Amino acid sequence: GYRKLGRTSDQRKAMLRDLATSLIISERIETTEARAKEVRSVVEKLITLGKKGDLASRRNAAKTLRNVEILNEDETTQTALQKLFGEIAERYTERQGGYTRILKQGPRRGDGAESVIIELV
Amino acid sequence: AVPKRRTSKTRKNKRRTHFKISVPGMTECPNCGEYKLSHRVCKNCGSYNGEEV
Amino acid sequence: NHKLIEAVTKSQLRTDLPSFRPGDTLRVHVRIIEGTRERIQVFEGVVIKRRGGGVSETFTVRKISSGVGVERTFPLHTPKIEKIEVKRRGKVRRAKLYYLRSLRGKAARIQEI
Amino acid sequence: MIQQETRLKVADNSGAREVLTIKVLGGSGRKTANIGDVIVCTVKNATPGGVVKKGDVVKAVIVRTKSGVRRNDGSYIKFDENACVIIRDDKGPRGTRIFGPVARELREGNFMKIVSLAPEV
Amino acid sequence: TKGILGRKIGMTQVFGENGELIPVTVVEAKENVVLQKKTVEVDGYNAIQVGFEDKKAYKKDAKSNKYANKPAEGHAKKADAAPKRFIREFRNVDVDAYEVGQEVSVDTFVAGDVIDVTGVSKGKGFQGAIKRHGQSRGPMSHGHFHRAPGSVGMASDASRVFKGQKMPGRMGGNTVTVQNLEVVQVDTENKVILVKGNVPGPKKGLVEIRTSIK
RNA sequence: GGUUUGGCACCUCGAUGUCGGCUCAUCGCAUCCUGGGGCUGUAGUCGGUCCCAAGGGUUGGGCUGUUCGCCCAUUAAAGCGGUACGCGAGCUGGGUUCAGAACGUCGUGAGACGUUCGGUCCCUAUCCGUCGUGGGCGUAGGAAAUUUGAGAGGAGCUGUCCUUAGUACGAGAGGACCGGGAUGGACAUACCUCUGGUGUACCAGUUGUCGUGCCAACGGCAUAGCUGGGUAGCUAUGUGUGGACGGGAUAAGUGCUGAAAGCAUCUAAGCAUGAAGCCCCCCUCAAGAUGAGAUUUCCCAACUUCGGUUAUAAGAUCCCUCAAAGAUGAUGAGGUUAAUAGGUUCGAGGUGGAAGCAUGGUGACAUGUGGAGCUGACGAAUACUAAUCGAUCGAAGACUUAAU
Repeated sequence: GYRKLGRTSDQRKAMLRDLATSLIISERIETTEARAKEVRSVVEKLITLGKKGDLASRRNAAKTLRNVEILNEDETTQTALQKLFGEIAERYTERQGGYTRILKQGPRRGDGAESVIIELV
Repeated sequence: AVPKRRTSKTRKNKRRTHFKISVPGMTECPNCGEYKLSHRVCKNCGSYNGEEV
Repeated sequence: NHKLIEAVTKSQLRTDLPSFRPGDTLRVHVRIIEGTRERIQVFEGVVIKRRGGGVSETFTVRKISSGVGVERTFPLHTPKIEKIEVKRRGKVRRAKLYYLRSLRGKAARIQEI
Repeated sequence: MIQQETRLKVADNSGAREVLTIKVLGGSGRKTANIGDVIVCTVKNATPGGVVKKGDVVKAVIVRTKSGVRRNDGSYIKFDENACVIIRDDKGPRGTRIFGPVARELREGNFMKIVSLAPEV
Repeated sequence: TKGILGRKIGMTQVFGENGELIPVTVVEAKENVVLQKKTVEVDGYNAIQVGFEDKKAYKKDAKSNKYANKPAEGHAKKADAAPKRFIREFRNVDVDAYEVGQEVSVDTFVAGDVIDVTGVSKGKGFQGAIKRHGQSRGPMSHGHFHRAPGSVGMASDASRVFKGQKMPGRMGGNTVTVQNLEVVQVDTENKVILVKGNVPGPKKGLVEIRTSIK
């Protein structure tokens, strides 16, 4: 219980795992305000497992990320666990906290939702 | 439960004194030179100017 | 804790006591006032509950007295406990043992180490 | 916490067994009692060969309980069985022996015979 | 005879010397200054006025209530103190206090065992006819009257609701006092009173610890 | 007197739809308890009657649809009545009064008046009323705090035990008044340190079956899959507090002096005393109290003939980061002169020995590296991330008369 979202305590656990593993890939996503005042509390507890680089932590981070596959390493595969411990966990090895930021776009049309852009700093 | 009387035109217009919308709270985006809603980015060319976004 | 509650409650935090964990069979000496003297009465049993919380931590020790089981909970820093000494050490896989409040006589045994 | 129609063992050889509760003696509107108060029991089960027969309004004192009492030092006590002792018209127990550890609270100068018969107190 | 102001910290327990066990409340009392002295010479009653937990001085772009503004700084200039945040006022005292700002000592309640603690309340906000007034509720198996108030009035010989019925609304926040609490242990170098028993407020609250009247 | 059974047929048949108990009240005095007296065929404990007295209190069950009622265990006491025989746009539908069926009985007959088994209880609150909580303007300049209390709410109950005293009074048995102390019952309010409850982004064991290519490790789904513990918060059965003692005027009554009425006489003139009741004392709201109070403190000019303006000052606010506050608005802690949230590094609490490797064994599993690892809400620390740049509202102090 950090903050509920209208999801039924079972969907909210598997919704943040759909925003985290699509933020280490695209490096920025466009979403609503309250879906991105909580995913800054997940992906900053997950680059911390990137700065360790253990065997326990390569397993203990895999239970909050999906298994997707990335193609353009000039035609070389890169699983989203391997994009961390890698080009993500080496960009921030001397910044102690504060990996994300939230940029408010505007209210979206026809729903009135305060859209924001989260992006890795 | 139903109304007992037909509510008049004096009592109707009084009840929507407080039924209105408020001004947006705009600023002047100092690089492009437009209006934008404050603490938000510009929809045109425009920086955040504490962040240059 | 708050570092102002903690700085006032360090004279009332009496430390001369041994260390233990649940699954151990202690031997308490209390100091009752019931009588012409002010006598010291023992109590012997196995420990169930915690030893943490701060200056308010309490343990819990039970025994099978004469058919009917009894329990006693003591504040750990009382002036009424004379001393505490240990009989035997167990292996219980738990932190609080409430399952001995229904087991009879040879199912309420705990092995040694 | 005893009530208005709970059952209790009897812990002596007064010719009785499980007795009910009728009413809790004290003030008016009183709804609970604990160790060392009088009640009005009625015998719902009896040992054949006793001096109290089944269906007979007798008093008692609550001697043990599963709730317990809190003392002056903050020490608690918890038995694992409810029990009482049938008491005569003046304060002294009807039976002869008492088959259990009575509570340490029980006497005040008043029940100076029930604590003089227990195996331990 | 007078009192101090205090910010609630928490609750733990001490032991008595005889073997007892006192649950107690930690109430700290930092810098308290007598800010004026209202007398019957000028218009009114007889009283003094204390302050508590001073603020910062002044700033040009003073944005919020951290810094002291211009009207509440000249008031704390005649009594040559720092600008205090929580200002309250105590009657039925002596004139032992100077009108100029001297500090009110925490060492004046060393055995005074008549204490009224005047907090606010915790302010629950959870409304409702049962939980506010402690009313009963109907049967949750046979009938229907699960949690509700009942008759709000008698019938058509009255044909009104009497002023002062019991209906839902915002519960909690009303100032209450508790009477005849005692003091366990005063302190220096922490400025902490240990007042026996609970006090009416949330943590980081504000209490007013004055000597009882009964 | 207007509660019972009635008498009259005035209001409602284009609806006034009927008994008891739950929920929540509120009023009367013709008083059941407690407070103060007067007689007594009142020795003392208990009682009986009658007068002043409405401040609070007035139990838990069996049998009946029950109204009455009868009984059982208590208790200081288990008061009688009005409010549409209080309350069904708050609940119940057992009952009374629907269609089915059966008995007894009456009827030649269809059917009928005492019992019996079953039998749909509808509605989104416009106005007055009530409980909360915000805008506007007013209090002769504009603002930040602190308060007097006109009036109005809240509270009000009382048991038992020891001592004065086995004294007073009594043939005995029995056994006090007025006082002085301790300790509980029910009710009200506050709080989470203690015993306990919940704790659905916390920790651990375990069944089924798909997935991560496989062994090892883990994710999904089965009420949260089930089971054992559980921090903050929110709570009671838990822990603290309360009704204290006074003061002024009175009722029934007991009085002192005293005439009408040479005496007598509580009264008509004058004076004392007297109750849980009345007005204050204690706790809370309160200057819209248009009779709109009071004390400290802050800001005070450039204009124009526009006789009065336009703006800024002191001060608040939209906007964003939030809670000790919360339906929303409000209150409160903050906005780079920055510790208000998030991360981070340290702990406290919670679980109870992580994975990998090393050793033991045929394997299940066990020991050691290690009070280990993981850890949502509570305590500290450091500007790394977001509270940016900015905007809108807001004074110039009227007149008359006695003082200076």
